[PDB]
Order: sequence, then C-alpha cells, then structure tokens
Amino acid sequence: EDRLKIDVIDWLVFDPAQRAEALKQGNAIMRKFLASKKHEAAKEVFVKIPQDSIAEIYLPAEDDNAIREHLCIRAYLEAHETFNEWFKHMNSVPQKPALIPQPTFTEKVAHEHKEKKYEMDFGIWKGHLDALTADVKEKMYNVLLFVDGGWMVDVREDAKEDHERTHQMVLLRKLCLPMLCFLLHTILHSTGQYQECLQLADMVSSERHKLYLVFSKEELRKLLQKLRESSLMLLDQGLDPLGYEIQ
Amino acid sequence: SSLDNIEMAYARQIYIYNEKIVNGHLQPNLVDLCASVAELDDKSISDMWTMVKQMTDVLLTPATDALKNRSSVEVRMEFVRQALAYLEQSYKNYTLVTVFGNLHQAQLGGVPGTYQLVRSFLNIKLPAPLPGLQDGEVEGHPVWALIYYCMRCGDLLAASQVVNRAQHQLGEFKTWFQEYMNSKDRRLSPATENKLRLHYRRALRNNTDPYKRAVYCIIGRCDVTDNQSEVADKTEDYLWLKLNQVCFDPQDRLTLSQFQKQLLEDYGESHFTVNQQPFLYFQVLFLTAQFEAAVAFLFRMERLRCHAVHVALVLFELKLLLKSSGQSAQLLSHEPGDPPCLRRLNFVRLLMLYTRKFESTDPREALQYFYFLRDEKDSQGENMFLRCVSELVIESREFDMILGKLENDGSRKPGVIDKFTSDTKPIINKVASVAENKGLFEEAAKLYDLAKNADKVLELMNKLLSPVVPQISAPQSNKERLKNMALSIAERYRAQGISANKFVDSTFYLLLDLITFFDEYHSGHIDRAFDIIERLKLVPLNQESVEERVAAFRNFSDEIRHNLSEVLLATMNILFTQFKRDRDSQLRSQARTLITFAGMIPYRTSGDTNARLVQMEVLMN
Repeated sequence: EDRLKIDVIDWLVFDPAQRAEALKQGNAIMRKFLASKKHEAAKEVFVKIPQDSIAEIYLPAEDDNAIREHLCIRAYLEAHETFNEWFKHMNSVPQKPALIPQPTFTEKVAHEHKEKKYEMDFGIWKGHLDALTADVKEKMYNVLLFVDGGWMVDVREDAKEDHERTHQMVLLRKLCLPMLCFLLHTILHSTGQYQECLQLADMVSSERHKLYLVFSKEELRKLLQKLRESSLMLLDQGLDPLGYEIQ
Repeated sequence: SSLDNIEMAYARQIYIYNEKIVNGHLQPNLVDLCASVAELDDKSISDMWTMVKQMTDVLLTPATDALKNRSSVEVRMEFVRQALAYLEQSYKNYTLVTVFGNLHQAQLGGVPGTYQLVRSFLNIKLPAPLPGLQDGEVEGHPVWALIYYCMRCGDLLAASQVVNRAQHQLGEFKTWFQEYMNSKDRRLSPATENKLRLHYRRALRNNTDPYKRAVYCIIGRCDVTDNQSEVADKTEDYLWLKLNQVCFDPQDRLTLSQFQKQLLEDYGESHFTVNQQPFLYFQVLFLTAQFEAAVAFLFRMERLRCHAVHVALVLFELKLLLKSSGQSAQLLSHEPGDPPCLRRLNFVRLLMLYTRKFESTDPREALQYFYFLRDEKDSQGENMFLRCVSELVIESREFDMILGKLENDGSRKPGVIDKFTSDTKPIINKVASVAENKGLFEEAAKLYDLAKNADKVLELMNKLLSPVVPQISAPQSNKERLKNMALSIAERYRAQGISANKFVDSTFYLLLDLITFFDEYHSGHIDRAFDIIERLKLVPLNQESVEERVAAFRNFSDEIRHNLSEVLLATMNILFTQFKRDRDSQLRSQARTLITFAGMIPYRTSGDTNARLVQMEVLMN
C-alpha cells in the first residue's frame, strides 16, 4: 500500500491550484512513514513536492502549519542524511600498516613508506570527520532546538480539530527527539567532545524547550548513564566531571 | 480432454508419423495414415480421402520446390486425369448402388461387366423410350445412351464394343471414336478433330438426341458453354463433362486456369453451398487443383476442422501445398508477384488456430502438430517449433511433463520434447527467462537448474536467501522451503563439481554458512554459532584484522552487506550472553573490535545498530 499513497501525491502536485492540499497531504503521508522510520520513503515523497511549492502558495491555520510541518520534516530528514554519511565515514578509518616481523631489507623500506603514508591518511580522516561532525551537529540542533516553538509543534492555534494529526505530532516528538538526542550524544562522544556531551542535560531539561517531557523515565536514566560515560573520559584527561580545570 | 473422438484418433496417427521420423524410419504414407481413421466415420469422410489420395498420387520430382511442381504443365495435366479417373470411378459406384441396393449385394453376385451394368442401369433411369433418340438401339437400348454412360464410367472399351455392333448405323463415327480410344490424353488429331467438330456444328448443333450431343463434344471438346444439362444434371457430371473439355495451347476453347478461376470467382461458395452440403464445394475445388482454396474453405466449417488441417498436412508433406511466405497475411491470399489463378495458404496460421483449441489440456498432442513447423522460422529468427514449445510451456505450466523433471537427487527424466530435438538448452532458458522476468525466482531457479545453468541458478538463489538469512527457520516456513532447496543444490553442485563464477558462487556458499549461523543462534547453541562466524572471517574479532576485513566489505555482494546489521548484532548478543556466564578481557576486546568495524562501515541501519552495539559493550564492563 506504500505506492498507493506515494502515488496520490503526483496527482495533487500536477494541478498547481491544489498545492496547499498537496503539501498538507504530503505531510500526512510523511507522518506515517516517519513513525516507521522509512526515510527513503519519506524523502521520495519529499522530492515530489516541487522545490518552489512554499513560494507560490502564499493564510488559513491549515496552511501556516503545513508549511511549518514540511520544514520541520526537512530539518529531520537532513539530520539523518548527514549522520549516515558521517557514520559511514567513522567506519572507514585508515587501517594500520601490516607488520612483517623479521623483515628483509626490502620489506623494511616498503614498510617505512606504508607507515608514513598511513600517517597522512589518518590525519585527513580526522579532517573530513571534523567537517562531517561540524555539519551533522548543526542539523541535530536545528531539529532539537527548532526555531519558534519546537519541532513538530504548531505555531498557529486557530485551525479546526484534527486529532489524528495532532496526536501524530506528539508521537513523532516522543519517537524522534529521544532518538536524535542519543545520536548527538553518540556523535559528541565519538569525536571526544565530552564537555559538550554533558551540556545535553541543559538543552533537554531547559524550560525554553521542555524537551524532557518528550522523554520516558527510562530514556532519561539511559541518557544519564550516557553522560556519566563522557564524564569518565573527562576524568581520564584530568579535568572535573563536567570538563572544567581542577584548580 | 478437448479432443473429439475423430480428432483423437487423428492425433494418434500423427504421433506414429512423428515417431517414424523421430527414429529415422521410412517416411510412411501420410494420406494412408489419415484414411485409417476415416473408415471409423461415415463414408462422407472416407470418400474424401479417396479423392485426396488419387489427386495427390501423381509422379513428382522429389526435392523440388512446391511452386515449381504446381506451375509445371506436366503436373497440371496429370491432375486432370487423376480427377477424371475419380469422377468416372465414383460414378461407376453410383451406377452399382443404383442397380443393386448395396455394394455388398452387388459384390456377392459379382460385379457385372461395365457393359451389362450400364445396360442394367439404363433399364431403371429410362424405363420408357424417349421419342427424340436417334441411330436406333443396340440389344434393347439407344446406342448413344450406352456410349455416354460407358464413357462416364470410364470404360472406353465397353463403349467401343457398343460401336462395333452398330457399325452401319453410326456412319463415320467409328473411325473417329477408334482414334479417340487410341490417342492418349483423351484428344484426337487436329485434322480429324476438325472434321468431326465441323460436322457436328454443321447440322447437329441442336439434335433431338441429347446423348448424341454429349458424346460428340466430349470427344471433340467443343461447345464448352453448353453444359449438356440434359445428361449432366449432377455436379460431378458437370466437373467430369468439363475436365473432358479443357484444352492446352482461341474460340470455343476452355483451359484449366479459366475453368478453375471461372468456377469459384463467378460461382463462389454461395452457389455451391446453398444446399448446405459442404463437401460438394470441396470436391469442386480439390478436383480442379485448387487445393489451397478447398483447404481454407473446409477449414472454416467448425465440424470439419480436423479434416481440413490434415488434407493440408498431406499437401505439405508432399511439397504440393503453396505456403504463404509472410506470416502477417490472411489465411487465404494471392501473392502479389504470382499469377492471379493460383492462391496461397498461410500454413503457419492454419496450425496455430487448430492447436489453440486443444493445446491447454492436451499438450502432448499439440507438440505432434507443432513439429510440422520445424522447417519454418519467424522474422526474429527463432525456430517456429521451438517457439511454439516455449509459448505452450509458459501457458500450460507443464514443466515436468514437457521439459522433464529434474529431481533433487541429480536425475533428469526426459520430457516429451526430448523426442524431437536433443538440444533442449535454449528453450529451457527461454521458459526460465520469462519466469525470471515475472519475479518467479523460485521457479526460474528450478528451470535454470534443469538446464544446468549454475550462473543463473546461484544468482537467483542469492536473491531468495538474503531476505531470509536472519529469519527464524520454522517448520514449513519460507526459510526451510528455500534453505532445503539451496542445500539440495549445494550437494548436487559439489558431487558433480559444478560452480558459477566465483563472485556468484562465493556469495552463494557464504549465505548458506550464515543461514547456519542464525539457525544455531536462534536455537541457543551460542558456542556452536560463535565458531561458525569465526571461520567465515567476515566480522573482525581482533583489532589487527580490522583493516583487511573493512576492505573486503567493499567488494562483497550487496546480498551480504544487507545482512551485515543482523550479523553484528547476533555476534554481539552472542558475546553478550557468554559474558554473563582472562576470558573477560578477551570478550571485552572482541566487543570493541565489532564496534570499530561497524564504525568504519557504512551499511543498513547503521544508526540503530551502532548504538545498540555500544550499549551492549558498556554492560559488559
């Protein structure tokens, strides 16, 4: 039935006079797929939506929200497109030169070089990494700290009742905000940014976002056993739990 | 079964004719093989084949083109004689059943001489004397009646005897007739032929004795327009009257081409089928050498399809049927670069129609008829018989019966097509090819495996396994039903030393090992399952192997990379369980290895997997 739904979109996109209904329905369809984490499904739909839809449509409470929801959804997708690239890279680290104990004088020199070339690649694989870390992070904070009212949260409050959508928007927050936090923690930990890891407890507990309400009690503790792990590595470095110099 | 009693009997006869050619034996007489069934039906059909045999029993030039034999004046002349000999003998049987009530009744008393029969035939059909007869009588009958019906029965000798007893009355007709009986091809010399024709035309154009009129222009082949309707009232009497009047190379003359065309063009089926008697028209076309017309015509009668197809086959196995080159033409047509007086039969279409009826539930019999198309191809080059077997297998789905079932023990019990050609590698791929194009992989594998095409068998077997690698193998599941066939293909491929290219082959045996890895993992045999994954050297367990294992993943079949997620988790969960039961350092070290590998590998669900892997390693410490 996947196709039935992703195909009803091209029918609504065809007629430009129904772009407001095409987007709204595109949202709904992408709300079902997100709850299943079908990101190639959600995105295959996301491209069918002409890149210039938003511009033309220009506002009923149903169109202000659907424009916001669409960008929220793009902010979410882009937060998985850049992580899978980053993650793919983290798993392609240059491998150490192989050792040939009891080497011939030939094998000694081939190895002096293979050992010197590797000490060039590992520097760039931290180079490319840093730039894929700086980018995946930004996206994770665009979703977690979504501007003007939080992620998947309507700004317009005068639409007509849509319990399906509304409760779909509360759910999407409870499936994906705990899951984006845990990823960002995994990104920060993987790159050794431990001080910042611990600063996820400010972001989450914050009264500005009230992200902690989107967490189950279990997920919290789990995030608290994740932070205590970053803390350790900060002690091993000689700093206090939170990364500040011990005077 | 879709075959009626008559059709079935013909099928068996065509199986024999095929069994003979398939084993190289003598080419038996097809016409005889078909008349063998005709006698099981009413004589309406028997008398047809009698005509078919006698019309095709002409001295031919073996290994000569069909169009050439049928255009040659040599052959065209013998057709007329074979027909006249049929119309004469056929009429002779009518004269017997007219005098005696049954052919058997005539035989027991003995067939009388054609003279005494004819005399005993005149008694009935003219009891009282007609006042317009001439030249007196002979032993109680008009001399001209005896001469006509004797010639009609085909016994010229019996007719000449009548002439010898009326020498004084008949005048100069004796020396003329005695020449006709002597000269071959039922023709007189131009000089004498001129003498009699002018005499008849002089003052006998309208004589009160119709029998006299008939004989004269049967001997002189004159007055072609006058159908002598006084004596030739039946249709066969007309055909016979005219075939004794046709000529070969300008006035008062008729040729076979004109006559054959004149008959069906001006007086088509409509004229000869008003009495709702179909064979009457068929005999008109067949006894005039228009075999294609008669075949198509008779092929449309839904009750006589069987008979018309076979009379086509006979004409086809005798190089007498004129096939239509193009397969896009109608059933009956005249080629543009041929004379208008001949027609052509789209033989390919003819059989294709007949077959569709009983091809669905009677495949064996269908093949016997498809064989006659072995000598023809299509626009794309395929062999028509081979293509017909492909289409018949795609539709009927009768693989074991027609293609030969390849059991799971390594045997190949031959199929019905094996009889006709020993090169069965292409069609098995053709049938396997489409079923592959229709997502029927489990079948395409069995079919490709039937032709020992391991390149395709293992390819498809890779696709059917990868989805089911991590699944739970349960009784009658789709895993068991696929794993058990894959293993039955692994043994038969090792015992027979068969293998595809190493890429396809390596992946195939690799999946089989993984399927064993999860079957042991889902059973709780942790120790045993850990040992298997270690052999495969697919997931690194010591930090030193990470570099090489990571490079290998890049060129491993995507059917493997797909299942990498479930492999890492099972392997981790394996170490995970063994931890709760120095060794602790060793598991801890291996735990780390899996993570770094997964970290450097971009793969399916790397997000959820890499996270779970790290959590399970933390609980260990």
